[PDB]
Amino acid sequence: MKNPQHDASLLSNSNEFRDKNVEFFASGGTRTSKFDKLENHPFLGYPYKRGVKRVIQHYEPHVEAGGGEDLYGICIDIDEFSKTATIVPITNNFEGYLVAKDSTVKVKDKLIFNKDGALEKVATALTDAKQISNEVYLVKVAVF
Amino acid sequence: MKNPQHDASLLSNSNEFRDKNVEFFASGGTRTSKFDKLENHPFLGYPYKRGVKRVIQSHYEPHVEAGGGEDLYGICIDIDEFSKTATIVPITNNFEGYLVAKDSTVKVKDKLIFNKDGALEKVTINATALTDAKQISNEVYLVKVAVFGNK
Amino acid sequence: ALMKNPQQDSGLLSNSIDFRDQNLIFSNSGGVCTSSKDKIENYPAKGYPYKRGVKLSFGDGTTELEVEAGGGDDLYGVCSDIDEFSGMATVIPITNNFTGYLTLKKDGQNGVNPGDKLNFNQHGELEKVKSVNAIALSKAHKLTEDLFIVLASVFGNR
Amino acid sequence: LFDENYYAKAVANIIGEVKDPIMYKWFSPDQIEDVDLQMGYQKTVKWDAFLNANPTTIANEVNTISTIGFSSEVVRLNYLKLQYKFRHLKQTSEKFYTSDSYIGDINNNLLPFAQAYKLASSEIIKLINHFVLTGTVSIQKDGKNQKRLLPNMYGLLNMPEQIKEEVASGDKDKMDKIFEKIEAGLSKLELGDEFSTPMMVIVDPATSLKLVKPYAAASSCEKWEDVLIQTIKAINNREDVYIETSNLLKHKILIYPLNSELIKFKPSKYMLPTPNEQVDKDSTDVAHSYIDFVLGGLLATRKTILQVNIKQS
Amino acid sequence: INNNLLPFAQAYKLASSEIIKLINHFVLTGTVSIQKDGKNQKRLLPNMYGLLNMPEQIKEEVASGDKDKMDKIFEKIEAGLSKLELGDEFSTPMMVIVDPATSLKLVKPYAAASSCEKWEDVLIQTIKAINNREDVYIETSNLLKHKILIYPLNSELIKFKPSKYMLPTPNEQVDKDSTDVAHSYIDFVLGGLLATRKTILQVNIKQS
Amino acid sequence: INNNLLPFAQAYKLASSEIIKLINHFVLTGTVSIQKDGKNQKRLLPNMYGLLN
Amino acid sequence: ELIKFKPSKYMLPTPNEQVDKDSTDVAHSYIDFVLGGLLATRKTILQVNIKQS
Amino acid sequence: MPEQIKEEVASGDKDKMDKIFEKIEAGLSKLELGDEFSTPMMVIVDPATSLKL
Amino acid sequence: ASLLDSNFVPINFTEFVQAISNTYKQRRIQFYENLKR
Repeated sequence: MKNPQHDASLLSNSNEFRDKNVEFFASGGTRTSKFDKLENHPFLGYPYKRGVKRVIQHYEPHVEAGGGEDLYGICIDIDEFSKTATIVPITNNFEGYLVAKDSTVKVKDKLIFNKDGALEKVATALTDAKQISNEVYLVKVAVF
Repeated sequence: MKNPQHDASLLSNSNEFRDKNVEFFASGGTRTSKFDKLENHPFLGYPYKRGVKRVIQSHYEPHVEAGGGEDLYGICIDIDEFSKTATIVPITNNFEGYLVAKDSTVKVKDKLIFNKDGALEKVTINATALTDAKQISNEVYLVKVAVFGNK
Repeated sequence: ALMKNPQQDSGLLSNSIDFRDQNLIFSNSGGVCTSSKDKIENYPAKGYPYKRGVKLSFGDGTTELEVEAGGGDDLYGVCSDIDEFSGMATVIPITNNFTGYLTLKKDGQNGVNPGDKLNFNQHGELEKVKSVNAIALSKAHKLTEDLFIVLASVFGNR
Repeated sequence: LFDENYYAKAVANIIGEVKDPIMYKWFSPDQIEDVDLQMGYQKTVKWDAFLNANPTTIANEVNTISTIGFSSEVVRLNYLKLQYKFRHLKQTSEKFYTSDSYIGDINNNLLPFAQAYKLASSEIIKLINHFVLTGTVSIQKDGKNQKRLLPNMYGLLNMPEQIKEEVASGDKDKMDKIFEKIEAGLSKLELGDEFSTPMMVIVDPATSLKLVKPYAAASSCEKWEDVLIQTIKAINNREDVYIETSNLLKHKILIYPLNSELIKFKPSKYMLPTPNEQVDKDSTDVAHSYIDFVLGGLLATRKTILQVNIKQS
Repeated sequence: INNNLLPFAQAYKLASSEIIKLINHFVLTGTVSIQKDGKNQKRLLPNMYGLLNMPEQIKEEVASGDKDKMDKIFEKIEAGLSKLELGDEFSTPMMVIVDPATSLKLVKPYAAASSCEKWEDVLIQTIKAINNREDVYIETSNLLKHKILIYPLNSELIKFKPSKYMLPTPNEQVDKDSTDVAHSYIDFVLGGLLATRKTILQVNIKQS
Repeated sequence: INNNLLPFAQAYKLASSEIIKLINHFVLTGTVSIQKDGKNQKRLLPNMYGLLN
Repeated sequence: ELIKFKPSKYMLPTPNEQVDKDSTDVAHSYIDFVLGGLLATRKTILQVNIKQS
Repeated sequence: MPEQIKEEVASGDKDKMDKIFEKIEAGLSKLELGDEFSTPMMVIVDPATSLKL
Repeated sequence: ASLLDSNFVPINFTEFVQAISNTYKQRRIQFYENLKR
């Protein structure tokens, strides 16, 4: 889920202070400002660290993983109990690690959100895509 | 014999706890339940660790001897030489343990049938081999099987 | 479905005022009429063979054998309960007769009536009729849109 | 209770004859703590912090500062309950088998309850020691047909996220290459601020035999064992180093500190063999008894165990 | 636990520990980075150096072919020690910093192999030969990597004049909102190492 | 909870409550059944009747 | 015993400490409230709906 | 609230108080209060139903 | 409450098991005390 380290078999060593931030449980952004707009929305699916789109149906509209013209924002945190997601509107810049389609994404590459909300090469890839799980790739991208 | 009684002059070193159960003297089964049916029967020959068939004829009560096929009656898991008796698990009761195999061709995942000599041979089906055939001594091969009946 | 107990919780309290037709839940493990002289085994579980026919499945050899949902000429027993924490499946050998609620195939379930002969398919589900003696004692009861249970008595091999 | 239960009285009388497990020599007294749980899991929570990006220089107008992230890891230790069943002679039937030299049936391998329980407990303790050492449960020398255990149940040899070194088949008889691999593993070891602690090294008889050869013309006085002790002292701050030999290990060397902060054993208080109240009785002279035991409960920190495997290909 | 939220005290303690680790790394190496590869380094102002990147010091390199030849390593160390220029302040204790691999190589018996002497003892004697039989201290740091650093512990040659606010200090500004999540800031000052020219010897062992 | 196992006292109390409900139903109706439809009745002995039958 | 209401002690509106203030005369305030906490036994409520079609 | 008694008065019978009362009586019969039947009852109605009553 | 104490008279199987566990713990403590590395 959001925190994959809950199912751990042994205690981690905290002596080292390098190569310690690129993980799925590192929510939020690398650099954050006080004057940032965050919106809480009900979500369906697993839109964590992925581009989100609004779907309107009777219930209120719900956000779900998506991209393209439908792209409404980026989800940076999820509360599972309330089934809510914190979203940065696309009108606000964001810097952090986001899900990439594959490992082909490299530095100085402009990226677009796909149907699943993952970043794919043609919104600038600051770093290289790093593998975390078997099918999970994270890339630091400055969205603006 | 199940327990060949021979006197020795020096003690045999026995400390390892692994590979110590696969032997001809280990009677019974690897896994046994309290609700398993055991029948004592007079025997002829030595049907120990083999499929036993009931042979019926001074007239005497029917006995059991090594055999199989359509005449298969049970499996002999223990023997008493003094009383000349054999403990038999009937074919209607499932059994898991090491039994005598015809040769070393039997391997894992092999369906096995009791032959006319009470030995398990590759292909009705009677048992499923769990381990490979292991040579205890000379031509004696023991294979772990889980008997379930007849097909 | 995939759990003996309801995975989701409930927002209501049970009335517990009637005594008729209260044993139709999927969590009703074991047999309806059980004998104290029944042989019961336990095996490692591969998948969810709960309330289904179970067959032996082996591996390369590094790990012990286990039981998986199945039937036909490879049927070994019937699963009646599962401990999820230990991943253990309770097995009643086919050499021991069993009577209880078992999963029925969702294909012609309406045609299943008391006295109809049944057999286990390749997925461990009972289906209307080979080599295993199983007789339905009631009609199919629907728990989910794809889950049906039937009271059956299995009394060995043909 | 002893007046009505002969088997309980026999167990109480014979429990003193069972030898202590050898796994106690592999841990310090403070490294072992009992937990009251027959079967289940225990959860421990640890908190960690990390730096998301480079720090932000405070110059002119600035309000977008780099963030420091936090995380919570949960370690779950699983405890499993296992049982064995053994046959013995009925208490009232012993007098019909009491020979001049012994009691029991040699022809049928039938034993009194006390002796049968003692032998079964010894075998179960050997199995428990093997499981503690290696992380696997098996009755075969090949190591195959292992019992499928629950996740988060590991031994000192199969603990993940630890330093692992391999000595090639062509260098299996080369103590210099073996010691080079040991040096690499020791350098890769990360003890942090808990370095001031004794160390424990466990080797097989082959390594024990090889360790007494002179260090290399070879050194006249110092030996490979002395060189290894000095090397380990260099990293543990000249603390004690205890070397042990175990026949269970084969072509494997295990190095780990004896500190409860890094590695701890929290076994169940019912881990050791315990008789069961149920006794199977019949109309014959043979009865059955059950022994229960519990497995699981080894906890360790990442990158604190060195495991060197010398391939014998 | 689910939302990775801590009390202010524990959060501040962990952040301060991380910042202190980063400060120690910067002091030792002369660089600021959070990657083990040493890339994406923060751009720093001039006249901001550490013990490993101070200019006009003695630099020696041991070849890759001699990566496991302590004789060659000691030859390079002796060459660097000879090239050292302590001036009139030579009579002073000396300090050496090595990586754990270098320490494990040093604790080897001196070399056919000899007895009653070690490479550490040989190094101490060699350093004493230039420091006029003064104290020699040896330390092991995991931050180094195939590097040996030798420098005198004299205030007349190398001096650390750090800011009084170098260590982490909380900020008065605390971001508050209508929710239960707050934010806090920690400040720290970097810089302040001075060394005279040609008084620090650094030996790097090549791998490739 | 996961295996639906109860202490003997609570299990006995619940079973006794169910049995008393069945006994009351039998006394009132003259038939023994566990179905709302009233079918699958247990066959009883002659001269065994309820107030309704 | 049949229907119970166990609401939060903060269910009713409660002011929040955070107040938004700017250089102008307009300020903002926040109010919190908690929802949920109704329990009822099965088949104990009768709901009669009259269709208006 | 789920698993409760729900009755629907037909659209053409919305003006028939006798039909509404028949539906209410059916729901009341379908109610199951158990052994806690001896308790006060509460009924909430719309203004139109109050006028019709 | 350990089997080492002769005056300890167990009442039931639960007490017997508790005494066995206490005896095992005391035996481990005694072994660690006697051990001289």
